[PDB]
Amino acid sequence: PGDDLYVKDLSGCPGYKATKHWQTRSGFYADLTLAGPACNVFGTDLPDLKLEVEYQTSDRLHVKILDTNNTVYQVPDSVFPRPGFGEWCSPKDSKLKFDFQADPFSFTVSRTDTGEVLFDTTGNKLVFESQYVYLKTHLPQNPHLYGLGEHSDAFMLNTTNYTRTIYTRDAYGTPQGENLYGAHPIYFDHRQTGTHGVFLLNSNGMDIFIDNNATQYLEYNIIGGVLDFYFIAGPSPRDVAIQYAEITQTPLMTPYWGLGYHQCKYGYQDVYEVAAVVANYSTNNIPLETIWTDIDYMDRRRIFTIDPERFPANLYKDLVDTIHARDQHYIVMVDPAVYYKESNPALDEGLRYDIFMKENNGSEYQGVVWAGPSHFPDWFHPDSQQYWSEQFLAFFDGTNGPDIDALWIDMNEPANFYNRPYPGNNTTPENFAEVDGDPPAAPAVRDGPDAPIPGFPASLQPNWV
Amino acid sequence: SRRNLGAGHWKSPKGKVDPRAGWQNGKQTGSGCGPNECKGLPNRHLIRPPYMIQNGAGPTLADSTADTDLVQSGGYVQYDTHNLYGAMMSSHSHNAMRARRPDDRALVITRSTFAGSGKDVSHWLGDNVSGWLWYQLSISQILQFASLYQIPVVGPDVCGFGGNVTETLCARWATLGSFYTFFRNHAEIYANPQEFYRWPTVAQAARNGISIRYQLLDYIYTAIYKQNQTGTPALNPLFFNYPNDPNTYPIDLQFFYGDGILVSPVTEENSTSVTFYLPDDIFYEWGTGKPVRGQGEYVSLDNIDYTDITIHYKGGIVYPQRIESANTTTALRQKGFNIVVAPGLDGRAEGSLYLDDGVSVVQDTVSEIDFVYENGKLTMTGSFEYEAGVGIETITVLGVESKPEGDEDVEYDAENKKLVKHVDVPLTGENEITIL
Ligand SMILES: *[C@@H]1O[C@H](CO)[C@@H](O[C@@H]2O[C@H](CO)[C@@H](O[C@@H]3O[C@H](CO)[C@@H](O)[C@H](O)[C@@H]3O)[C@H](O)[C@H]2NC(C)=O)[C@H](O)[C@H]1NC(C)=O
Ligand SMILES: *[C@@H]1O[C@H](CO)[C@@H](O[C@@H]2O[C@H](CO)[C@@H](O)[C@H](O)[C@H]2NC(C)=O)[C@H](O)[C@H]1NC(C)=O
Ligand SMILES: OC[C@H]1O[C@H](O[C@H]2O[C@H](CO)[C@@H](O)[C@H](O)[C@H]2O)[C@H](O)[C@@H](O)[C@@H]1O
Ligand SMILES: OC[C@H]1O[C@H](O[C@H]2O[C@H](CO)[C@@H](O)[C@H](O)[C@H]2O)[C@H](O)[C@@H](O)[C@@H]1O
Ligand SMILES: *[C@@H]1O[C@H](CO)[C@@H](O)[C@H](O)[C@H]1NC(C)=O
Ligand SMILES: *[C@@H]1O[C@H](CO)[C@@H](O)[C@H](O)[C@H]1NC(C)=O
Ligand SMILES: *[C@@H]1O[C@H](CO)[C@@H](O)[C@H](O)[C@H]1NC(C)=O
Ligand SMILES: *[C@@H]1O[C@H](CO)[C@@H](O)[C@H](O)[C@H]1NC(C)=O
Ligand SMILES: *[C@@H]1O[C@H](CO)[C@@H](O)[C@H](O)[C@H]1NC(C)=O
Ligand SMILES: *[C@@H]1O[C@H](CO)[C@@H](O)[C@H](O)[C@H]1NC(C)=O
Ligand SMILES: *[C@@H]1O[C@H](CO)[C@@H](O)[C@H](O)[C@H]1NC(C)=O
Ligand SMILES: OC[C@H]1O[C@H](O)[C@H](O)[C@@H](O)[C@@H]1O
Ligand code: NA
Repeated sequence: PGDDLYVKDLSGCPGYKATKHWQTRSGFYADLTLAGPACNVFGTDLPDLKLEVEYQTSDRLHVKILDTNNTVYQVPDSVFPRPGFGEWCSPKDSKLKFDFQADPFSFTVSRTDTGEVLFDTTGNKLVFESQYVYLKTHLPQNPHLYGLGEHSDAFMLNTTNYTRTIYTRDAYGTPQGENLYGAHPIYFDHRQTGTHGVFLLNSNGMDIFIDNNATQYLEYNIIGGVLDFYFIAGPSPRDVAIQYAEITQTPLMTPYWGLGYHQCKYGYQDVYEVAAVVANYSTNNIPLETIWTDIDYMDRRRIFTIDPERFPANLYKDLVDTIHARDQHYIVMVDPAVYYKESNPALDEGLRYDIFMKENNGSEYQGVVWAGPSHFPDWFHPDSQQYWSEQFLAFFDGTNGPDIDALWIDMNEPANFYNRPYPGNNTTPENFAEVDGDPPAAPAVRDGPDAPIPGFPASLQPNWV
Repeated sequence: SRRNLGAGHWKSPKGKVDPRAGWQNGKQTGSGCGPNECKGLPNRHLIRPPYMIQNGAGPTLADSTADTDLVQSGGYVQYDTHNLYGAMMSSHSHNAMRARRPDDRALVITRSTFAGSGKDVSHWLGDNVSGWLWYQLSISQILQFASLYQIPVVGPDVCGFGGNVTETLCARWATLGSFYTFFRNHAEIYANPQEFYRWPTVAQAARNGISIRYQLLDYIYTAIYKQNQTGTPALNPLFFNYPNDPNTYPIDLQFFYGDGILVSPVTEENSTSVTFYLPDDIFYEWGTGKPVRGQGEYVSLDNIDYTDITIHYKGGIVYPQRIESANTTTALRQKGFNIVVAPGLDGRAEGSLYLDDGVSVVQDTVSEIDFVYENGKLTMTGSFEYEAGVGIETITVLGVESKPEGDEDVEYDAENKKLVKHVDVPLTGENEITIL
């Protein structure tokens, strides 16, 4: 990767200055221009920017720094519907107050009641480039920061020489001090005087660095997009949570049975092992609500298929019927990788709807995951939803596949073994698959379970009946 | 039908939505971006950019994922929307699950997410390892999702995905696992079997943990509903409950299951002792209900059996519990209620109980029940539209210093300062019950 974060020199970057500024009933606005010659340290310095400050509610302040002609990437409205429709707040009626210096350009977010500074870029360069956006805030000595995951570090973030990298990746062992599967650019700032929240609505890769070199600070190193901030005032920890839920939208409600205990394993080789696990829980008087199956159910790890030897439709139906008859539930794994080397419903319908991510030359993008050489759906394609829905409707019907009660989604980063390293280990998809073992040989077909399964049909223990 | 009868009591204030004000940005979208706008600048290095992030996967943005130069429908490039691929698959899968069962809430446990994914999908913390470190950091991670990221249903692989788990670590994980909003044992293909029945100690540790969990299932179901309603979190760091106590600020080896249940697991490998912080408040031991006065100081318990976990009730809260656990949640819903009153320092207690059909996305009938206890009296207000076919069988009041005069339908445990009052109160309408 390198050490760009640690050895970067921004001393030659000129920052910005506000050429003109106007106020509205619930807003502050300013045109920003380079205060000097471009540094172009990590791409091309944008000559001109817009500052947009919306007091949306008394709780939520929107501070947005973007380009002037709406070309820089912004998170689609599709994916993250924005808050503040029909909402506006007179500045003096807001818990948070926005202040700015014109030259050099910096801004402060403060508490309207106490005057306490929550976020302060005073004395720190704004750098806004094609492929690099840098903003740095002062913080109090020994601050208490939470979030900016998904991470596996201390809940209260390290404050000295702490790198926090947000970029979704398949990170086996969920390693500490490394970017993991999810991306949540929200931090809670907890103080004796109250709690507040700082949300960056940016889906680009970024290195956040928290350190106390001279004074305490937090900096964003973002490789694209705009500085799209929501400040939320709390002042209680729950208030910040509630206010952040106004932005994300409140979470969907869960089924009651879902709170029951779930059993899964990667390696459950056939319908016989799944049955035996369920019965062994009941025999040993340990409650079990839901039994799962990983990639083992599939035909040679191909999505929307069943192993016709180890998960044959008839015995798969008998398994799911007995699970349901005992008032238990069944969940199985699905992944985005669609095998393209042989015909299968997901590939065939995939090509027909034409919903696969494509190369410049227009041919479908090639990777390798568990089935072998694979394509990846384009979720932006306007037929991607119908393709996906119809796949589910055709497969999880209790005939072609199991009538599941809930879904497990894995390797949706997306995971692509082929790029180990990029590009494609300097070989073809077919050769990488063979060497890497995608798919591996399933274990030898069994006559049935290794012991009788009390409470399950004869069909799931033919070697014991 | 979809009447949603008796709902809306716990929603937060809907801010003044002046419709003709529209967006302040003056545009037709919240982004201020038209449908052919904000797609990204051209002439960019999309595989290996000029500033490269500390990517653990490798030297490019493409290592162990999809090439970051790929142009998607609408002109979006993977460089920009990569962090949303997890979220957008998850969204598409949710809708697909809804297509095949349109009336049911779709439960989706997904790996990769982005901010806002809470609104349509739940999370598991991916491929951890059967080690004490992954058990330790699990609490940092559930708090991240439930408390910060608005994804309240979250858990790791209980007893660890990779490696071979020991009897002791799995017994420990089984008890801690019982206080995750998502509770799931999962393991790697070359890992030895680690179902709870494989070890007697792990099996009994599970029986203990699942029993407590299932007693509190409606309690956590209510917390997740309130989060669904207002965004108030179903798991709370200690500082969420004690914001003015700096000792709680860095604590990530304890958490609140809902608002009131303090989970203080044994964290140290091959140990039966735990050092844990009790805030300056009244607490009550789980099961016994024995008062424990926290002093805003660390306390040390020794001889914590590998089948056991230290759990306290926070004072000032009413805990609605199923009188018993059961082998299925279908059986659990047929058990009566034990309303456990844990008075605060002011002798008062507050708590809610949400009841519905447990499955439907838009309920026909709901019971949004509020409980208030003060001056020996339990008041039950709210809505009661859901036919539960079960009522309150016991009202337990904790911190009763002395046995009361009358001995009508009341047991007093003098050792544990606990009163139990036998009753038969249906959840069909508001009610008042005198205990003391
Ligand atoms: C609690 O969870 C429920 C679902 O379990 C959430 O339901 C969500 O409700 C909203 C609005 O009713 C749905 O959004 C959309 O509204 C537009 C109206 O302009 C409509 O045309 C769309 O078809 C859609 O209904 C949203 O889809 C739905 N979510 C799910 C997963 O079904 C609810 O918002 C949560 N919060 C509360 C306070 O209930
Ligand atoms: C379920 O439990 C049974 C015991 O009730 C296990 O059966 C034993 O399996 C081993 C081999 O793994 C045999 O050597 C024993 O003879 C079996 N015992 C009996 C009494 O039949 C079975 O393996 C367990 N299965 C699962 C999936 O946990
Ligand atoms: O090489 C990536 C990882 O592959 C395996 O794990 C993946 O596949 C399993 C079966 O589908 C899933 O259970 C798991 O969640 C996936 O990440 C392998 O077991 C890991 O060790 C690899 O790192
Ligand atoms: O095994 C059934 C019982 O499980 C719980 O109780 C056990 O686990 C607790 C937590 O470690 C211990 O405090 C207690 O001593 C154990 O017996 C549950 O609380 C009981 O209601 C169940 O009967
Ligand atoms: C938009 O502005 C950028 C600088 O941020 C410039 O490179 C580009 O050519 C402009 N395009 C139009 C159509 O004005
Ligand atoms: C910062 O911490 C990392 C490990 O987290 C360490 O490798 C490095 O030496 C530290 N940097 C400095 C400048 O001390
Ligand atoms: C956070 O600080 C702790 C304690 O000094 C240290 O063990 C850990 O390496 C730090 N983490 C990172 C990612 O720097
Ligand atoms: C649960 O216990 C009941 C009552 O003994 C029994 O009818 C049922 O089959 C059991 N189910 C499971 C999954 O243990
Ligand atoms: C299309 O371009 C990709 C990217 O270099 C290449 O791997 C593939 O072989 C090309 N296919 C055709 C048919 O030209
Ligand atoms: C990757 O390439 C190297 C040669 O550069 C080879 O030794 C290795 O076996 C390859 N592995 C796969 C899975 O392609
Ligand atoms: C677990 O131990 C067994 C032997 O008991 C061994 O065959 C296996 O390789 C080990 N698995 C892992 C993941 O270390
Ligand atoms: O095909 C499977 C589906 O069939 C029916 O549509 C049922 O309503 C649904 O519960 C089931 O999952
Ligand atoms: Na394991």
